[PDB]
Amino acid sequence: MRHRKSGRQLNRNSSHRQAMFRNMAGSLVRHEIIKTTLPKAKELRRVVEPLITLAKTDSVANRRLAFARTRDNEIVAKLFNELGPRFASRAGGYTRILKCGFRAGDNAPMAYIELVDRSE
Amino acid sequence: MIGLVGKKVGMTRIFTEDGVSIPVTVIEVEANRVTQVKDLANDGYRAIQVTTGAKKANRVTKPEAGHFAKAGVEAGRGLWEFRLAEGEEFTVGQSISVELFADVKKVDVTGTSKGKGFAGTVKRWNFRTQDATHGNSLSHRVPGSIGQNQTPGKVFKGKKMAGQMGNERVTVQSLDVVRVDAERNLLLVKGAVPGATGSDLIVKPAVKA
Amino acid sequence: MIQEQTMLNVADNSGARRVMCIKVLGGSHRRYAGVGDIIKITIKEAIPRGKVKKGDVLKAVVVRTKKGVRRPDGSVIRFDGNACVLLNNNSEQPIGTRIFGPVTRELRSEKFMKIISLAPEV
Amino acid sequence: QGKALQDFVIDKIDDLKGQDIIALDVQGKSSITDCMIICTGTSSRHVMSIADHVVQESRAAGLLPLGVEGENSADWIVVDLGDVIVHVMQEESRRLYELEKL
Amino acid sequence: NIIKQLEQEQMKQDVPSFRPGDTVEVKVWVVEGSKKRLQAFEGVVIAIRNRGLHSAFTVRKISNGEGVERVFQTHSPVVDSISVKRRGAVRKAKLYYLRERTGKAARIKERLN
Amino acid sequence: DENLNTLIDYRFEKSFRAERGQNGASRDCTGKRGKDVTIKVPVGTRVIDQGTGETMGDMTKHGQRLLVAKGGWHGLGNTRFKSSVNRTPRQKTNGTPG
Amino acid sequence: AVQQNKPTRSKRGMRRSHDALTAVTSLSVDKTSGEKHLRHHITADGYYRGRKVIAK
RNA sequence: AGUGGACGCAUCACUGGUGUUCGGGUUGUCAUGCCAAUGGCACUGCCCGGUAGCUAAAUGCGGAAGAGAUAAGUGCUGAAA
RNA sequence: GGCUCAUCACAUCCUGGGGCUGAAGUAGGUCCCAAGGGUAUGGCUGUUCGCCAUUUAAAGUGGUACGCGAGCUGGGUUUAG
RNA sequence: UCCUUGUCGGGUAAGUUCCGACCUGCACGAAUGGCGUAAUGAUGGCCAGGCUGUCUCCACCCGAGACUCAGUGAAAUUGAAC
RNA sequence: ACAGGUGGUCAGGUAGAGAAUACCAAGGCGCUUGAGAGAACUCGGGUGAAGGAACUAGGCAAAAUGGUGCCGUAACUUCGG
Repeated sequence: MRHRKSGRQLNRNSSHRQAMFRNMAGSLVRHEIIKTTLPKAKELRRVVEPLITLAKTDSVANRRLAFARTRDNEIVAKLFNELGPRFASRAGGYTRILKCGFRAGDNAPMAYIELVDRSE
Repeated sequence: MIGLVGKKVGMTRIFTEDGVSIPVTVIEVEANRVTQVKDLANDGYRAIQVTTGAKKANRVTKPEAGHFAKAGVEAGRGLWEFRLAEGEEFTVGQSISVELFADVKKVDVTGTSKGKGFAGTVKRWNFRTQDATHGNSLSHRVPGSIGQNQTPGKVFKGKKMAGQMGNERVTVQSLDVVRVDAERNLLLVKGAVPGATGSDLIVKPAVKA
Repeated sequence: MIQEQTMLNVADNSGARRVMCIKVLGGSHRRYAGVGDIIKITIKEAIPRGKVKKGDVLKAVVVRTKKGVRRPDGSVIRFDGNACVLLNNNSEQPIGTRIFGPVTRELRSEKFMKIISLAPEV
Repeated sequence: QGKALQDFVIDKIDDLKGQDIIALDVQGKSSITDCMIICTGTSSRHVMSIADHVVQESRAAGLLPLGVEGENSADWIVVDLGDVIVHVMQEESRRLYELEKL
Repeated sequence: NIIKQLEQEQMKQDVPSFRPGDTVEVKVWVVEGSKKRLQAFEGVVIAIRNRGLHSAFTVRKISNGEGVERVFQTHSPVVDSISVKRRGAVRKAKLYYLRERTGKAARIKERLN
Repeated sequence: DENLNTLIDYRFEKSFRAERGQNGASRDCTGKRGKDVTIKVPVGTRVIDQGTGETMGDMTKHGQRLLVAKGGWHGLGNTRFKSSVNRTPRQKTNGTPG
Repeated sequence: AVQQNKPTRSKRGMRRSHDALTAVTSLSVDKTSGEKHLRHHITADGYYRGRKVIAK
């Protein structure tokens, strides 16, 4: 009945949600900018930033834990190398959400969720 | 007799020397400062209006700011009163703390219970459902009949039907107080009180003998 | 938490081995039997040489419930298997001679000290 | 209050023809009572009547009895004095139960 | 926070730590008659729930062929002294599996350190 | 009853009418059995029947019940008699007198 | 659950009285470009907060 | 003066249920080059637990006392007489 | 007929009050006032009804087109074998 | 098989069902076959052991609808309706 | 551009008795509306304290056993079961 409950389900089961967020975080890191709907971006911060915090300390154990998520060697390699040192002086708030109107296909509210600086 | 307005913090218990668990409810009560006094001459009934807590200056509207400025007290999170008991006199700006509950030994707690949303018949009026098998089709938790046949031709007022449970101002009576301490502004009362943590509660001495 | 047609164990040497409570006492729409109650049981399994015979319906006192009864300090007395002690019909005196297994102390409030006087465990 | 109460019990139990009195010590074997007193009554009405005497005397001694069992059956009746429990019950049923081994 | 100030003022600060799965001796006060006496209680703990002043632990034995399960609260005046007799070695926080299999074939081992 | 000693309440009301068995009803609704009226008598009474004027029972022990009037037997409706030989079952049997 | 009569003009029209659209009336001008956009929404050309955001 | 049965109200502090968003054990297989270590699928793959929330079987309260006019009834003074 | 939902009347089952009592006290019998509340679970048969067992202070009597299938059930009556 | 819920016993505490004995065969009866019959049966009835949310008594959780928004867009019925 | 029906041929690895079953190879697809809100209620499921058929016409549905090798297997019987 959702009192003090957190985390939407997006009309998908746990397996689809985990698989989506597995690819959701990877698409963010690879391009440093990602454009999805507003509710999707909200749960994105719940998963992508914890991965970034795991990348602040470079260790074999942490990298395996970071590799366990996003199931992608490119993303874990990109972390712990520059994503760590860039944000080493920052505590939280590793991404921001910018609303960008509504889609012409289904009138869903998209949002540009991106890195703080994107180093571009 | 006058009551108090407090805030719900949580539930705990106090252990006695003989080993008895008394589940208590922690009520946090600030200095209840009187903002207005009403009498027969001006309003026709003896009651005094009181406020509790503090509110951010920007959020205080100008009409509310002037009303608080007239009483000489600062802003409060809400406004309540308690009907007088024919003989008690109070002055605007007098601040009332939890010492008034040191001898009541019985309190009434009033608050808005937690809202359960648009609840079903089973949840609202404790309807027990029908059979889930034995040929039953598309009707398990439905209310069923709603009355008679052609001859009334209508559903009576107040029929037990689907609706929200909770989110209503409700009072639970005859609650035993456990401990009063003004040095922490807390009111320990045995039992369970309506409303969730942080909800504003109205506590008054018990009217029941 | 014992209701009608619930099979319980035996806590006395009357002769019964598998008793089943058949009706719960206390009033209208009595929900369940607690830890100390006057319960009515029927005999399904009993030794052929026992003083009680199979099929006789009579009263009993519940002695052990495996859900537990609430202690005054938020504690429950969990067990493994519900049991009774036999009783007479006209009188509430137990028929059994011995009591088997430990017995909760909350039975004192029910004034059933036949069981409490025996069963030295607890 | 250890030794005083049984002596306060033995003297009153013998006043109303309490035959074959045994002073037991169940300290350690049972964790419900400190000691128990076993005695025999001649008749059912004798057991029932003597039960009133011990309760009335106990109520006049300040202490409040914790429970009685005699109800429409005088074969087995007991009363509570707190630490001390006495067993006023018939000889015929005494052989059925244990004696001096509890 | 204001609730937390009351938390440790009544909480006990002398309770020993015991691994879930140890054999524990516990003394419990009982109110009867005029004075309070101690009940000698022995068993193996099968579950610990250590949360605030209401921290609880579940102990179990086999008595007269009957399994008796008991729950305490660590910070209550009812309990007097808790001691550990034999230290067990299990890798499960909860040991509810002791109910099904018999105690004789489910003897625990020594934690050995 | 050991609570009573006299028979003053018997000359004032002399006829005791046991309730008749309820008649049959439609939809095979069988009647209700007549309730048992109990006459409370002080302990120590003898019973003598007109005609066979002997003593049938002695009232010596309190709390034991005696049966002095055997009840009747319920009748049978057409459902109890439904047949295909008659092709119209409409016969009934009256209840026997008590 | 089927009708019995033909509803009149009002019952149809008065039903839509609450389905009318509401104008946003929340046109905001960016302090850098000066083009209209929603509250807390980026501009059409991609400016927000007055800073040089991606603008793609 | 206490203790119960049903009913309603309120709460998660206690005992528990759920808790496919937390941790762990394990079968078959595929994949990450491989060992190790992980992830997907097989009803959450099958199970052991369990935070928060919700919930009762869990625990707190209510059925009042009292006031005014009364039914049947009991009365006082009291003429018609 | 059963499940679910109930409503109304008192010709009141209990609780409440009183009169007579053929009312020593407890326990009763009859009548009057009183509808605020409650008024059972099981074996048998489709059961309404009813028998029996076991409880309660009680397992009330009726109307409501003998309520309630655009709420459920198809056990009975049940077309086609 | 009108008397049949026939009478008695077993099963359950309680059995108009079921199993076994008594014959008063309205309207059993010997190829429109009679009596038993192992095995077989998505066949009718009854009982026992395990099992369980069938129920006492429901609560929570996971998904598709239900709900809001965007796009498309039906029907039974309709003498007129304040 | 329909959850239906339509004959033949080719028939990989792992575990398996296998053309069942779970994963994968080549190959083909995500089934032509979606984004959210996480209410009653319905459908398909998962789990459950205590009881274990007390619900019902009826264990209807659910729940439960389920494999290999060894020991052992009653009444009856056409000697096969």
